[PDB]
Amino acid sequence: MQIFVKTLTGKTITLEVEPSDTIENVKAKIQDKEGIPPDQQRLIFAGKQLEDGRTLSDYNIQKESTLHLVLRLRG
Amino acid sequence: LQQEEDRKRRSEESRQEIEEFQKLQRQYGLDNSGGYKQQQLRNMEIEVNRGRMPPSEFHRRKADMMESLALGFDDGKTKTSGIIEALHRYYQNAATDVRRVWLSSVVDHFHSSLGDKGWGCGYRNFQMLLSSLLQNDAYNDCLKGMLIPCIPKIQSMIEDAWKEGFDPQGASQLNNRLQGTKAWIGACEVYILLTSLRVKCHIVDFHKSTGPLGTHPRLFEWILNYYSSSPKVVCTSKPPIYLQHQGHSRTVIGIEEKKNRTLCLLILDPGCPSREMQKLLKQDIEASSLKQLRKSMGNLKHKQYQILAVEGALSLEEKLARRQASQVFTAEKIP
Repeated sequence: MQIFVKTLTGKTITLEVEPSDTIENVKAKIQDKEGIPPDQQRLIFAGKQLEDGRTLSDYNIQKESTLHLVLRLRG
Repeated sequence: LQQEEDRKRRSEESRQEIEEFQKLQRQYGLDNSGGYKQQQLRNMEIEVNRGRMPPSEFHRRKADMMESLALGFDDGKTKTSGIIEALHRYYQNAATDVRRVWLSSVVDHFHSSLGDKGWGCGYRNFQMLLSSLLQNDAYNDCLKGMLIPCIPKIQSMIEDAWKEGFDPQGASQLNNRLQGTKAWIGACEVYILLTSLRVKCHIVDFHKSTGPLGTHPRLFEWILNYYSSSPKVVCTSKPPIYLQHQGHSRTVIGIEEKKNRTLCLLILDPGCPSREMQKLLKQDIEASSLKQLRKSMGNLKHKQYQILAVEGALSLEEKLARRQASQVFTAEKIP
């Protein structure tokens, strides 16, 4: 299925994923497209930071859902 | 028929996405809704509207603020001096559970004002670190007696580093603009800022916990190695350490080796108000007052910490080498 990943500057990419994909796998797919190492990625959906060992199905991600991608370590 | 159902689903996903996007942009300071000047004035206007501040002084604090912004200088209203010296006296004189303690050089504490409260931590930790460099003769040439810059000036100086060519990826993450924003920053911005001033520094990325129960012993040991090298209390020449975790940053000004051989960091927080730091300047500190500064491994359980440590000065050639290195921005990783 297709989901979107959107940075806080509005840069948006599309990913091909399955519900069984882990968040770790999703970060790898983001690295495949954008070259951003997974350690620099924090994914947010429904106000919660997604955990690496969980799957997209654990979060009710569905077709055309948008994950928000926070980059690097800031505060 | 499902076409309608698909529309309903996409329409709800969109409302959800738009709502969360605006929330996150605001939190991280990237929604381009103004900056320090606006928040100071808006928050002073609230104090007037709440009958807690006469409109005359508002006119005065606004006038002061505008002068400081024009000069680029921090007005010192959130500055507390003397903490290292007070800690020296305490560890020297008071009965403690410390075998040895290593302190940074003199460091001024800076907390956020009404203008940057909620988002200024990275900038305020830069001010604390800079205050140590500015009293250290080793940095006199590359810092030529500059003053502590105000937050908007720090933002301008980070932009200047981006314009020089530092860290284009990080620049793009922050819309290539910090002035007039409330943008959160990190060690990467502080790094290019200091490097652009010919200050030699580096980031160490403690990207996962290294000890039981989610602790970071490698981080504590790194800091011990930074500060240590005979007396019970050692007030070193060394600058403090910028300490980043997700959402907030602080400044490490020392480390205790307890009598039981465990390690305890001494950490300043730009969220601490003046009245709390003043407690440490009272004749004969209260050991209970020192607890807020003391952080053992149990107190540092964020998943990832980055430190930024300063090591001296750079030649122009070395600065330019580091500018180029910053195009593919990496840091030493531990483990």
